[PDB]
Amino acid sequence: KFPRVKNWEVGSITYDTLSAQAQQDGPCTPRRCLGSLVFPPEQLLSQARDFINQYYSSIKRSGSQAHEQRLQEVEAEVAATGTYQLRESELVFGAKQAWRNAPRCVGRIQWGKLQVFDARDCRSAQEMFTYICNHIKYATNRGNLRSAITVFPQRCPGRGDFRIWNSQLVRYAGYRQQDGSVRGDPANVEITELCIQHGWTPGNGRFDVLPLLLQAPDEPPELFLLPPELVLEVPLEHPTLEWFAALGLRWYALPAVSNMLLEIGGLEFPAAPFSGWYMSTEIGTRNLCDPHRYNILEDVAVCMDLDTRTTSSLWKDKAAVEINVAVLHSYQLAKVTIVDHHAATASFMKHLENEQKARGGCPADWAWIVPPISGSLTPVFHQEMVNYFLSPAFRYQPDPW
Amino acid sequence: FPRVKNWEVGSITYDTLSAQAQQDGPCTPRRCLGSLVFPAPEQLLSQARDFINQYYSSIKRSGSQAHEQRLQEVEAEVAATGTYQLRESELVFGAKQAWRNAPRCVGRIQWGKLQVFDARDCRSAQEMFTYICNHIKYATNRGNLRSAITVFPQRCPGRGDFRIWNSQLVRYAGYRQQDGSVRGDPANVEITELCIQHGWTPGNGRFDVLPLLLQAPDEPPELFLLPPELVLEVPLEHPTLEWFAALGLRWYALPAVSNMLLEIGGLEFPAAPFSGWYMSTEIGTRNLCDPHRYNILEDVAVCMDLDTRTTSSLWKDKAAVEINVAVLHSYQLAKVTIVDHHAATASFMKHLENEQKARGGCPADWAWIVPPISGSLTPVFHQEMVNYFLSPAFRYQPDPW
Ligand code: HEM
Ligand code: HEM
Ligand SMILES: N=C(Nc1cccc(CNCCc2ccc(-c3ccccc3)cc2CN)c1)c1cncs1
Ligand SMILES: N=C(Nc1cccc(CNCCc2ccc(-c3ccccc3)cc2CN)c1)c1cncs1
Ligand SMILES: C[C@H](O)[C@H](O)[C@H]1CNc2nc(N)[nH]c(=O)c2N1
Ligand SMILES: C[C@H](O)[C@H](O)[C@H]1CNc2nc(N)[nH]c(=O)c2N1
Ligand SMILES: [Ca+2]
Ligand SMILES: [Ca+2]
Ligand SMILES: [Cl-]
Ligand SMILES: [Cl-]
Ligand SMILES: [Gd]
Ligand SMILES: [Zn+2]
Repeated sequence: KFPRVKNWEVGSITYDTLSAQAQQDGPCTPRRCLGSLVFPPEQLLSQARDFINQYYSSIKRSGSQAHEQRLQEVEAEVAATGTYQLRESELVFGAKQAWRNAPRCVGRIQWGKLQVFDARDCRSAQEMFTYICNHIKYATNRGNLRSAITVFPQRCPGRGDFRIWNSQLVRYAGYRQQDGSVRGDPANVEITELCIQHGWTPGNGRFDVLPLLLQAPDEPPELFLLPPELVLEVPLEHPTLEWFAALGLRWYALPAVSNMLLEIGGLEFPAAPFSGWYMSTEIGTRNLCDPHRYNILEDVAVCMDLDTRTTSSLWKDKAAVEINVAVLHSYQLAKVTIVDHHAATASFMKHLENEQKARGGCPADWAWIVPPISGSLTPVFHQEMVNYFLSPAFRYQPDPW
Repeated sequence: FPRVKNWEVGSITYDTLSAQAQQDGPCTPRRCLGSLVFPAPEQLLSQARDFINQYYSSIKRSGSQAHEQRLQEVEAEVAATGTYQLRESELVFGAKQAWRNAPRCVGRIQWGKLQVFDARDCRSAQEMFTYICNHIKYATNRGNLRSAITVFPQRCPGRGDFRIWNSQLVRYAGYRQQDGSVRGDPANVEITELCIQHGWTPGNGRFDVLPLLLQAPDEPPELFLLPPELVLEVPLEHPTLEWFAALGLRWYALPAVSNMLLEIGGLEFPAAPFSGWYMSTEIGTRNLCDPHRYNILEDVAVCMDLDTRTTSSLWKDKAAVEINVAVLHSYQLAKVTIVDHHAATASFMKHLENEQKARGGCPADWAWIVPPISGSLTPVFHQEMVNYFLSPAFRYQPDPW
């Protein structure tokens, strides 16, 4: 009943006893596995009680007098108002745990180091924009990136929601044509046409930084431009292919995801943007080489004078590696924090070891932990994993439109 | 029915075929175990009936008098004897269906092209060896590789099974060095020590072809030496790195898995070796660069004058790509069939499309279908997959010792 977990490189065996505490059900059944799919009152009280019990257990104040007082407080608040309020310390712990619980995050070695900005007093999109700019400023830190989350007011009944319509704080526009294709990032064609309708006059470049569509409850969203000095970017060059710089490729320093819902003790924060730093394959492999993203692989291979008319020359593999080399080199030259996929998967193995001792396992999504190049060259390829949902959690949520 | 999305193209299918899954997998709504490597006459009759229905469906004669008579014939034989015999045509169809149903096989575009050798009248380990040698001869075909399976007698009560103890017909010895290390292939250390145990004089090279341990019913295994002219091998060289040839690397032409159980209509064939041809990442990435296999990555990188002290030079990725290049170049030079991971995954995408039309789905294990290098450079990375167990099937089975 406790799954056996084997590492095939070393032969080590562990047992995931944590999977028993999985609060929610995932998409798989004994009949069929859907692990590869991207998108798989008294009720509030039971989740709220569960989280408080987690928190006090985690500070060794379990069952003490402060534990019961907080339990009765949430009872009264929910009866009085329909909801309740986290103490600032509970919010901090709950955000760290939602990161710690994210099965698809290879960066969780860092989970204990997260700057939490409490923006639960926010109202209006103008204040929203100020909190976000402070977050971006703090997290970018002149290239020495620091992990941070900003928590905007929770959802509650009768009232609208706070939403960041952009999937990330920094996104490059994507524009379609009468020739059908996209110039810029195809991933952002939708948010680009939304920003246009809500005021923004569009650029025409391959890396036009999008504005922010920030939404206060019930109010339509307001359009905000980001101070260019706030948005650190890294122009991409290669250490030995001197023509690589002339492709005009660039990427931004700060990955800051703004469209996920943070859930803590049954509360729901539809706007809680978090940022850390990049793993280099996210940029060099997925963002630049995916067929449905910038799709630059063949351009680079033509410049490397590779034989592209036969798959078996491995021209795709060679071009991809050099693009990832360029990313690592360009970020290091610019003194912007970045981690290559070998270092990051090595640290995730350590995190698996630490979590086994900390709580008897660790939820992990193999398909997302294994890097998209050089999979089996990294230790996580050889590591069996168990995926399950724990709360607090980061969850997907529907688009505000 | 599970909705299945391709994220490159945006296309969407529903896997209705999964609803027919017979046997249960390892996953539950509470936890996904999809990344784990190793997860009475009445049941026989329902399995036989289903298989007979499958056969008559395949030849577009469902509900025909021949269909009904054959069901009654199977029913009568099971009632009288507790088991039954396949018709030859059913054996051929069942072996092809078992390949078609194998979720971890990326080469299933070929599933209709399989030479089925019927060895169900085999009576001794010596006759086994003759049947195996003819298989290797046929399938190797002096490098123009042809897919084939040889089906030895089914399991039946009151008699031991036929078994091939070796995991493949052609395997390199793995000599347990006394330093706790291994000379040769570490995957084959167990079968190597059983070969010596049974009287084989061992070599000391890194690419010593193992002898076969063949088991006739109720008989200890017997040792048989493969004729050297029957075992086609490919010396490994690199098209532009001339020193690569001096590594002394080799691999064999013919991948012929011999330790899986073939299951058709509830009958079980514990010895049914099958062979096709290699996808190059199997040799170049896993067999040569896995840390727990030949583990040549660092040595090749040093010969390439790469900086092996920092991960961020991507020296592992660069050496791995050249080793895969050497494998593809060397097999092409030797005129031995091989497919690269780009072509194989593209053909697997056509197979998924064929199977969606033909059967409404296709069982597929994403973790095994995505190649171990350049995963997201291949189209299967972006394809959601549904994993489930259909029959006929190739199954893992316990080792005979
Ligand atoms: C600090 C260094 C970090 C690194 C190197 C890192 C790395 C990654 C990577 C490579 C992914 C896969 C993303 C994709 O493929 O689209 C991911 C996913 C994720 N990360 Fe981390 N991350 C870091 C920090 C954080 C932080 C601070 C949080 C939240 C507080 C976080 C929460 C998540 C979540 C929830 C996902 C899942 C997203 C999804 O399911 O789509 N990560 N991370
Ligand atoms: C025709 C060329 C073929 C190619 C290129 C191919 C490719 C592959 C590859 C690359 C794997 C993964 C192996 C590993 O990583 O250990 C695999 C697995 C598998 N193949 Fe194919 N294959 C071919 C033909 C066949 C044939 C003829 C059969 C049987 C009649 C077959 C049945 C299977 C099965 C059952 C597995 C699963 C093995 C396991 O779970 O350990 N394949 N195939
Ligand atoms: N290091 C980081 N990375 C990272 C972590 C979590 C989430 C993300 C962003 N995840 C993108 C998921 C995604 C990718 C492509 C497409 C897409 C859609 C249409 C066409 C083509 C592609 C859609 C989605 C969302 N479904 C990045 C960090 C971000 N914050 C702190 S650390
Ligand atoms: N193209 C082909 N390929 C292929 C298909 C199916 C199975 C295989 C062999 N799969 C080996 C799985 C494996 C890998 C490593 C280790 C191991 C064990 C201990 C130490 C180190 C490694 C053990 C196993 C088997 N459990 C190859 C073909 C084979 N027939 C026709 S086509
Ligand atoms: C279909 C498949 O689940 C999809 O391509 C996944 C696979 N693994 C991934 N892994 C990461 N880290 N990020 C991703 O977006 C994906 N995409
Ligand atoms: C732990 C993990 O399941 C294991 O390393 C798997 C992953 N995917 C694989 N894929 C293939 N084709 N072959 C393998 O042996 C494996 N091994
Ligand atoms: Ca037009
Ligand atoms: Ca008969
Ligand atoms: Cl990104
Ligand atoms: Cl192999
Ligand atoms: Gd040369
Ligand atoms: Zn599953």
